[PDB]
Amino acid sequence: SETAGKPIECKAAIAWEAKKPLEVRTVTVAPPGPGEVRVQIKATALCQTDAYTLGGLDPEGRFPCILGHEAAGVVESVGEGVTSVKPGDHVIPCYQAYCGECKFCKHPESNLCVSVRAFTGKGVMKSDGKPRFTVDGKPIYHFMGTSTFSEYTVVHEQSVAKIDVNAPLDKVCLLGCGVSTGWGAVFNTAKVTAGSTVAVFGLGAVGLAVIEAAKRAGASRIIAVDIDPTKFPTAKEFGATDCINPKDHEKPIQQVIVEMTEWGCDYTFECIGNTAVMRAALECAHRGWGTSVIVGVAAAGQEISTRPFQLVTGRRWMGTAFGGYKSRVQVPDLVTDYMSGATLLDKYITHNMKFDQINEAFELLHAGECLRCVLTF
Amino acid sequence: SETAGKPIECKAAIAWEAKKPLEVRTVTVAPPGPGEVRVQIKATALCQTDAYTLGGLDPEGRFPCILGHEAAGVVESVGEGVTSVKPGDHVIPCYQAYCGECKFCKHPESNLCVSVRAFTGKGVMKSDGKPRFTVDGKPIYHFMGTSTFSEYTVVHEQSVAKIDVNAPLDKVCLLGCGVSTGWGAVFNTAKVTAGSTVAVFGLGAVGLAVIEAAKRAGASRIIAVDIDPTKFPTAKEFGATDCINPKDHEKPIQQVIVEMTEWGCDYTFECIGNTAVMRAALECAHRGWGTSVIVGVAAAGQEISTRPFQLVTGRRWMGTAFGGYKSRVQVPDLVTDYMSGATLLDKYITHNMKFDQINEAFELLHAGECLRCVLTF
Ligand SMILES: NC(=O)c1ccc[n+]([C@@H]2O[C@H](COP(=O)([O-])OP(=O)(O)OC[C@H]3O[C@@H](n4cnc5c(N)ncnc54)[C@H](O)[C@@H]3O)[C@@H](O)[C@H]2O)c1
Ligand SMILES: NC(=O)c1ccc[n+]([C@@H]2O[C@H](COP(=O)([O-])OP(=O)(O)OC[C@H]3O[C@@H](n4cnc5c(N)ncnc54)[C@H](O)[C@@H]3O)[C@@H](O)[C@H]2O)c1
Ligand SMILES: [Zn+2]
Ligand SMILES: [Zn+2]
Ligand SMILES: [Zn+2]
Ligand SMILES: [Zn+2]
Repeated sequence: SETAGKPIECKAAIAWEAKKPLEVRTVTVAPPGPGEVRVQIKATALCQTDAYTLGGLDPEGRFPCILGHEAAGVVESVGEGVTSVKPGDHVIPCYQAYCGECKFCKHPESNLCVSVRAFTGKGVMKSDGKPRFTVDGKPIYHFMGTSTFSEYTVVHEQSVAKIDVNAPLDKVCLLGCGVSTGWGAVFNTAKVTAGSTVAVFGLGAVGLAVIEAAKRAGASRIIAVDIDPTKFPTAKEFGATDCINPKDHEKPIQQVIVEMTEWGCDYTFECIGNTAVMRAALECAHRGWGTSVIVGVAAAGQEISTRPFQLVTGRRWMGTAFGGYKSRVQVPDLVTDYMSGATLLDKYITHNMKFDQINEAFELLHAGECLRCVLTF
Repeated sequence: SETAGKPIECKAAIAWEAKKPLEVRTVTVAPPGPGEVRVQIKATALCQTDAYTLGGLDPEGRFPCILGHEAAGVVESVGEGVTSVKPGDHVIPCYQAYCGECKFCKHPESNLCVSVRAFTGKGVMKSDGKPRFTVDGKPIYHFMGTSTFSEYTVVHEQSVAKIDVNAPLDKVCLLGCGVSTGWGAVFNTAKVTAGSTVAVFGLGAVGLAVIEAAKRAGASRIIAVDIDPTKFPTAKEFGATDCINPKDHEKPIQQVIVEMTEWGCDYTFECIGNTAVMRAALECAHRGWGTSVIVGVAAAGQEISTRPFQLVTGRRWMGTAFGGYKSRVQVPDLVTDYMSGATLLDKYITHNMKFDQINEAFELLHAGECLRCVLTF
């Protein structure tokens, strides 16, 4: 390699402080250390988690940072000990890591690895506690263990899923978070049953992923709910048999859904991050056995509430992180399902744009006119 | 039978108004209308559910009425159409019905029959909207579908479980409420796996049934929590391995449990009815997969709260009504298990008194002098 062992200069989008546009300038990326992988991103998408940390909402937010966490790339070099991947391999960097040995990687019903989360959340690396980006000798900090807003990034060995070398990296960059989450929420968390009734709250990428997996699961009725009727026709494509605007009704949205279905829906998914809607989705879960899965991320410190009656009479409140998928073992599986023509992964992307335009991708987001925009360099 | 079709003059305990003593006088019990069943009560027990309504704290309350809902007895006569039982059958009248045909009886995960609840909730019979007790002509209303504080009572067919002729009626009366709830919380709602860790909050009858079942499910560790440490000996007898008093500790009780285990207990049970503890029980359920079952009924107007993060990071909130036991189907199955010699059911009875002393039995309940007090005629 020209590059291996050497630092690397490349074009990144740096966030200097919150609530403020991104600076597409140049960055130096250190060589990878023990148990690390330097990845060359080739495509990367925008997620609402990214705009949320840009808004000063994250308590653990650490500026300056390189945002970005939905991406695919190519291994460029690895540090010492790294036997899982080798330069040339095609990868998806995963904010949710996989160790194989900790308590949660072993339990069949979780994926909340504790391998490296102590450090990715502070923005640094495990080998020496310091980050790996630099701008004029001053450190830039990592976000969510990935930082896919640079041409090259360095990530923990536990965070790289190796994928089929023949998958289009400008499509499966979506499998690195948002779309996987909505899929797993149905398949792993809720385990949606054939013939069930589903109600999804919020028809963004995640929301539509839920609706997709719900059809693939045999849902006999999928109710979609958004305060944006211009999301309905795409939602009916992905499989929604019903579309509801809460503003079109007086009764609270929960009582509305309980009315169309008599008792509620077998499964309800909240893909917004609003605690009022969360409580609402629980309360239109079906009496006696309904499940509500909280998918979205709320403002830190904000609370959800309901009446204990809603659970003493049969509903179940749960959540999901990255759809419950065990990243490294199972993200290669999602690529495989993609490569068998089984998903609608292609329909999720609405805009391909170049990385110099990152800041206008954020304004196309903040207005909800796209679902997902893949950026290439 | 000398009493089929006639009214019966029997001894009973009438709640004339809230917050006064009951009156042990004679009452007139109509014969069973269609689909109804008249039952000679041979033993009956007290619950604090009876006290809370007698105390004037029920919004659903209706006076005068005849409380009592944990009993066992013998069919005296049956109304028109009734084939499931016959005179001489031994029965447990359950406050939770089983009709076999509503959409909750045909579902594996519920026991919340809707066939008669609209009429029992108002102390009447479904067949004509009216009660079946009278004094001097004026009507006395039912309680919970059962009204077991009377030598004879009239109940809905859907409410009558047919049990072994060899069970001692002065022990299985417990199976119509509190013990079943606690057991069913473990076996049906949580399904505690062998080897796992449990915390129980509240060491009354329900909480002890939770411990008992948790030991029998094979739980490696059972943590009992209560602010009255004088319940720790008996809790230990039922299979506990630790005892916590939240007042001994200078941090939130959910921190104590989460520190005694590394990440919380795999299952937690709230057996009090106190929404703050409800949240504590949820927040000390194991990260990633923990399950919290609300078993206690909160004061009306209270609300459970947590941060949505708690659910996203893998905890599941749920609850249970009568242990999710499909009453008429499975209460016979619990009576059979009892007689196999597999349960500690006899150990929940702390006193045996005469029906004339129902009021001293109610003063014992108010002080904790009493797990379950059983009355006979
Ligand atoms: N749990 C996880 O592992 C995980 C992973 C990825 C994303 N997320 C969270 O999922 C949420 C959604 O992800 P996205 O990328 O789909 O967001 P997105 O913003 O594309 O979708 C937002 C949708 O919410 C709708 N909405 C807003 N308020 C509403 C209301 N009151 N009633 C009905 N609809 C309403 C908007 O109209 C819009 O369509 C985000 O909060 C993100 O943080 C969670
Ligand atoms: N879900 C159902 O179908 C069903 C059926 C029957 C009863 N229940 C509910 O179960 C609950 C209890 O049943 P019981 O027979 O155990 O009642 P009980 O009153 O004997 O038990 C009360 C216990 O709670 C403990 N307690 C009170 N505040 C506490 C705190 N802050 N922290 C820790 N411990 C505390 C007391 O010390 C006492 O031991 C009731 O609220 C009742 O509504 C539910
Ligand atoms: Zn995301
Ligand atoms: Zn791990
Ligand atoms: Zn009771
Ligand atoms: Zn029914």
